[PDB]
Amino acid sequence: AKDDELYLYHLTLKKQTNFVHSCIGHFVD
Amino acid sequence: KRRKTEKPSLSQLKSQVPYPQIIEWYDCDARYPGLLASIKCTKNVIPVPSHWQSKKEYLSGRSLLGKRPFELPDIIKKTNIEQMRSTLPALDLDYKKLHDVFFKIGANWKPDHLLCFGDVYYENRNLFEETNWKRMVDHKRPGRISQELRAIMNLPEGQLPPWCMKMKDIGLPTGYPDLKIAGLNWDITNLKGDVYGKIIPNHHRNYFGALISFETPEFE
Amino acid sequence: KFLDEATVIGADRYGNAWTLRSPPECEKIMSNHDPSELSNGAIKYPLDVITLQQKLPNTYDCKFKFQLLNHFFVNDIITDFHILDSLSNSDRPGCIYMGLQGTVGCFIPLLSKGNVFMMGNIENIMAEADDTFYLDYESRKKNN
Amino acid sequence: AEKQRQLKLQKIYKQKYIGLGDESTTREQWQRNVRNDTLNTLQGHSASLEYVSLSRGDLSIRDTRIHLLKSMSPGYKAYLREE
Amino acid sequence: NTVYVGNIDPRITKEQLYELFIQINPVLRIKYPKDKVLQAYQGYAFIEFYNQGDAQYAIKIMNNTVRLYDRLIKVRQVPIAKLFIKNLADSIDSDQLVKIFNKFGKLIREPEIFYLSKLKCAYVYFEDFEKADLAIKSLNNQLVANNRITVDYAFKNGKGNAKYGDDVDRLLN
Amino acid sequence: SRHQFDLIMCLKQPGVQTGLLCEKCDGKCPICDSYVRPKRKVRVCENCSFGKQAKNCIICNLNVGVNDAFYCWECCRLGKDKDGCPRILNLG
RNA sequence: GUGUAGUAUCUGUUCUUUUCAGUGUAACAACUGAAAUGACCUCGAGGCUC
RNA sequence: UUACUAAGUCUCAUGUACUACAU
Repeated sequence: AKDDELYLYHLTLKKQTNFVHSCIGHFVD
Repeated sequence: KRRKTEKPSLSQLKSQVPYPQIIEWYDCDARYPGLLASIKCTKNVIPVPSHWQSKKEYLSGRSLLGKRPFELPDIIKKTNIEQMRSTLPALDLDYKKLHDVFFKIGANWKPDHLLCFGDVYYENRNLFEETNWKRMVDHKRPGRISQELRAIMNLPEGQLPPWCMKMKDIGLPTGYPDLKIAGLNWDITNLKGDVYGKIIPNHHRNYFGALISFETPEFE
Repeated sequence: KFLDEATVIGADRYGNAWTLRSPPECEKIMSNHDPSELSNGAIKYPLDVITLQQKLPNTYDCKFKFQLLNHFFVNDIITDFHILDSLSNSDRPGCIYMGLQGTVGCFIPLLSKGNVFMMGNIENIMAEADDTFYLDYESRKKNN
Repeated sequence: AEKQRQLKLQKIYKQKYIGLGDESTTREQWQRNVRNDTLNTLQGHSASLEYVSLSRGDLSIRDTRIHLLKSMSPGYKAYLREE
Repeated sequence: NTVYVGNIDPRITKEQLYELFIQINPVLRIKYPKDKVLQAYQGYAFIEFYNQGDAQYAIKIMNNTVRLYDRLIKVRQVPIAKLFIKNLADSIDSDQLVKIFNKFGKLIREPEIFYLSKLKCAYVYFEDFEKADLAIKSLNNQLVANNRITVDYAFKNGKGNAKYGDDVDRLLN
Repeated sequence: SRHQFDLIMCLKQPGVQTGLLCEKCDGKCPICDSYVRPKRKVRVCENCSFGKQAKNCIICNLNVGVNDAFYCWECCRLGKDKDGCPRILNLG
């Protein structure tokens, strides 16, 4: 018997835009 | 004392409950009965297994004496080690064979019984009889009679059951309106073997997940 | 939303993205029977279902249950699901969702198997990959 | 001995994780833990916090967050009543 | 709903009963006892259908039909006023009692004559608490067949309580 | 411990330090005493380190350990990894 | 093929002060305290009994 | 046509396993 078992592939096309945190440092040169 | 005698009646508690039949006499001494009725009677909660209040340590069962030791899942029983090693009162096997039994043969395989959301196993219960039951509701259908029960019934081949005559006067089964039986609503020449009739249905995908191919991992 | 007749998409206030499916025991009954006989009339239910009705009337009141089919957690709160028969002409129909905190993502049903077998193995790799680096970095410290 | 250790670990886990129902716990004590954890997660996830902000319609989101924080203590109901 | 079945050979098994009656109607449940004193079957079963329509149908078509192990299979479908009366005359027949209490109320059963102490007493079953109150009112401490009889409620302590009028009213309804 | 009952643990907020176990106890997940697929190195609070007692085996509390103790992958998922400072204060 | 200490588990057996009150119990159980003596009526029950 | 439940406690005996300990 065919197993239904839906196999879903999750992708984040556009990434979460509500910016909850920030920092002022100088990281890379 | 006063708190023990302060308790409301269980029927007074039933009215607060949307599903009153779950509440029981011992819920009267629930320290928070109005709350416990709401939780216990909430939609998807599964009531505590009732083997509590018994001192038998949950298994004294007489039925436990008569339980079978074990039975191999038939797919594993195909592997033939049953004959190679006698467990009841060396056998060289192939890696491809065993691996394929679990994967190639047994990928789609699943135990037949399992259990459901709220299934809880009480002491006296035995699943096996219910497994043969569910499987039997599957195989056996009206209009067909096995040769064993046919021999016990003493009904020879080609002859209709005795309830076909009383079914001629009384009429078809109220439960099976679509049932057909040879000689009456159904062609007697199609009478064959153990089947004297069959239900004729009057009713006459991919589920978004259709795999359209099945490929198991290969050992080699 | 609906992917199908027998399956449903849903999100949570708390960010779970799940999909449920009606059991084949129910699909056989509704495929083989008319709805008018459900409320009143004769519909023959296996012995277990009724025993679950008198045994557990609160949960089994609706006499069937959704077996969990897919479950997932996206930390956003999904606003809108849409099931697209094709995404830019692609064969596999996808379902794309926009979250409240904002996001758009998709669940692609994988055809065949070794698709999800290879994908599953790659995800298994990347899952503990940090631990594999830590055990290699540990062994090299044992040698040094 | 073993159960006796389970008592000490009951004291430690109760200390760290706050409310853990031991044997007898009043509905007032336990429901308070329920409310505190639910509010805790509503304000804890920036997601659900953003959600409650809009559905409630407050002018700013931190009003909803600090609202939940205040809503954790019981007297905050009477506090709103006194406004 | 549920039907009794009897005259069953212990060699008849559960699957055989199921396969038998599914031919008649759909079978919801089968209780087919298994003796804990003989470790087998005691030869009668109970088949619970999905309704009394299929139940009664199977009662009509199934009764005296199927022959299993040469033995025939059988199928069968599966609170009143009481007055104690003391010091009755020896010449008082039960039918005479029936005649005496019919005028007051309809009798659900026949009187019961018994002897206490020598002392002839009887229990009289009325269908109505109020008609029982009539036979009490008229017949209490009365002389019949030149003998003084006493009419009151029989013990259960005695009938005629407040809840008794309430529920007996309902059983009348 | 999982097996010996009277053994008492520490359960404080772990510090940066890593607990040591002796070669005799080597390979045990300090909670479940499992030998399989260890994951993260144990971390103990500073109160369990200080002087000589830091060198002791966090498991058997007696011998001086060279090796670091790791939690298994079953305890790392059960979260007992992060529960607190594992140590055995009483010898048992 | 033995002895010292000790344990568990069957089975057999049997029903401990009639009551009251408290603890206790999910309710039991169990535990803790005391004690009626006399008279009468109907079929071991019963008493707005004295 | 029989619509599916019994042992418990005590006492004094029998049945059978077992655990430290010594030749």
